[PDB]
Amino acid sequence: RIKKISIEGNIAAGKSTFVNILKQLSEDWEVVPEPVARWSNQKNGGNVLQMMYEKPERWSFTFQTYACLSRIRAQLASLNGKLKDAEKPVLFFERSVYSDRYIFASNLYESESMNETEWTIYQDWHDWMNNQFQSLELDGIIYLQATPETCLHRIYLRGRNEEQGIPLEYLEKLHYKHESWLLHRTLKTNFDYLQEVPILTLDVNEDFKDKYESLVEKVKEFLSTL
Amino acid sequence: RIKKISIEGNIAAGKSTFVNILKQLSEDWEVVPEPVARWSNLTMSQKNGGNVLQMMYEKPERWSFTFQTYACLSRIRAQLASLNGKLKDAEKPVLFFERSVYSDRYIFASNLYESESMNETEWTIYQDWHDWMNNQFGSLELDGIIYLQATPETCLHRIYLRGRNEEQGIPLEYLEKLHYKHESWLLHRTLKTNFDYLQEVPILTLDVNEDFKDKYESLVEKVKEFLSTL
Ligand SMILES: O=c1ccn([C@@H]2O[C@H](COP(=O)(O)OP(=O)(O)O)[C@@H](O)[C@H]2O)c(=O)[nH]1
Ligand SMILES: O=c1ccn([C@@H]2O[C@H](COP(=O)(O)OP(=O)(O)O)[C@@H](O)[C@H]2O)c(=O)[nH]1
Ligand SMILES: Nc1nc2c(ncn2COCCO)c(=O)[nH]1
Ligand SMILES: Nc1nc2c(ncn2COCCO)c(=O)[nH]1
Repeated sequence: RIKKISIEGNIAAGKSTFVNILKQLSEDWEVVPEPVARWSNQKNGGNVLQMMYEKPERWSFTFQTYACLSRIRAQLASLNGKLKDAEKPVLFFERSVYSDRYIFASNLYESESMNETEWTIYQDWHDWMNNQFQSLELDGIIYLQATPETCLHRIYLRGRNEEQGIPLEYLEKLHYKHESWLLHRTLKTNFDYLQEVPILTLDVNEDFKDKYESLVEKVKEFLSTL
Repeated sequence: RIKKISIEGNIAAGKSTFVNILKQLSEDWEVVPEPVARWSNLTMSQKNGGNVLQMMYEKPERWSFTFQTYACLSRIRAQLASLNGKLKDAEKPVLFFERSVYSDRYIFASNLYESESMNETEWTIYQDWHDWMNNQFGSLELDGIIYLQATPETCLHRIYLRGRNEEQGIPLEYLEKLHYKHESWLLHRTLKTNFDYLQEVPILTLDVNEDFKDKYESLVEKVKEFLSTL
């Protein structure tokens, strides 16, 4: 019954900003915040992130596993309780277990922070988790598209250190992974329904926090197409 | 309708012998062997288990979390497939599980945490991964437990007897630790778990010290005695 739409975007692209604004506009509009963000600054979540920063080749499996499990737990609790009640309920997933795997876990394998066996076991469990703990299927995706330069700027326009603004080439790689997944629909996934799911792309390069009506108009009619 | 019964015991107790004896006796009895015994000797599962088995023997404080999480998932999958994917049919259906999600957690994992092969974060993560899942999925709760009790010396003797290498045995001291953990769970019942039907689950304890390959009738009789009380 409850509508489910994940917000996607590269690091610091403006998802939390967008999702916090989106939730304020309707009592029908509810959100599930991303577990990774806020693990920075429960105890298990602080630890893995720091070690993962300190040494990605040791903790990427452990981290990627606990993050996807945290997201699933979170997304069930606001589904099996929160808002509805509501007349036309929509639940905005701040990121998803698809970008958990096909963006972040995948990048870590590709910079050799997980070896082949970590990454196959991860990819196996992923299926088994999504298949057992089913009704998480998205009806739409909203992609907040931005240039890697904008995100580089926005990481700086936030709070750098502790997190820091990493390489621009690291942002380009996640950019091209986001573009290849959401803009071009070429990434092949085990979850067949994804090819048959609507995507709203949003050029978020221009600043929006005090001027976002045009973005919400696009979101409201995208919602109407569902 | 299916009875779910675990076969537990120290390493080289003869769990795998015993379960392979019980499967030959009754049409209503079936076996779910150790996913982890098929990783000693083409299905990425075996490719992955094969690889995480050796890495673990080569570096336990690097690999304990990954091995333990993988073993438990594989066992959960094997229990789910055997169960609602078998013979029923059957008059008095019984499924023996060779070990359980519970030896995985309170024998092996806990032992690895006590030995610094997992840090606090890992052990805590493992535990809420195990807590969450065996409540979400797990049908696999048990109608009973059978306790095959041997001494660590019989166990080390039998480790030697089996095959060794990539499975191996070595320390008599380690077997002693595991042997002690099984008593607290299954014989004194002082080991309190995160599962409260388990403080109260019926437990059959079979002394398997003396070889039972050619003399198993009295043990099988007790099992039968035990099942028809469940
Ligand atoms: O239109 C925008 C969107 C974001 N930001 C800033 O960029 C930083 C990162 O944005 P956010 O946390 O929302 O990014 P996320 O990682 O959640 O996508 C924050 O300081 C925002 O204030 C901005 O100045 N204008
Ligand atoms: O009554 C017995 C039971 C066990 N074995 C041998 O003990 C070894 C270890 O047994 P198993 O692998 O079944 O022990 P498990 O790990 O399954 O408890 C094997 O080589 C068995 O053939 C034996 O000689 N006599
Ligand atoms: N959303 C998300 N972020 C991750 C993951 N792994 C590492 N990060 C880094 O998060 C900080 C930037 O979003 C993951 O699996 N999901
Ligand atoms: N059956 C089983 N064997 C394990 C496990 N972990 C390691 N091994 C292999 O045995 C050596 C440690 O006792 C486990 O969780 N289950």
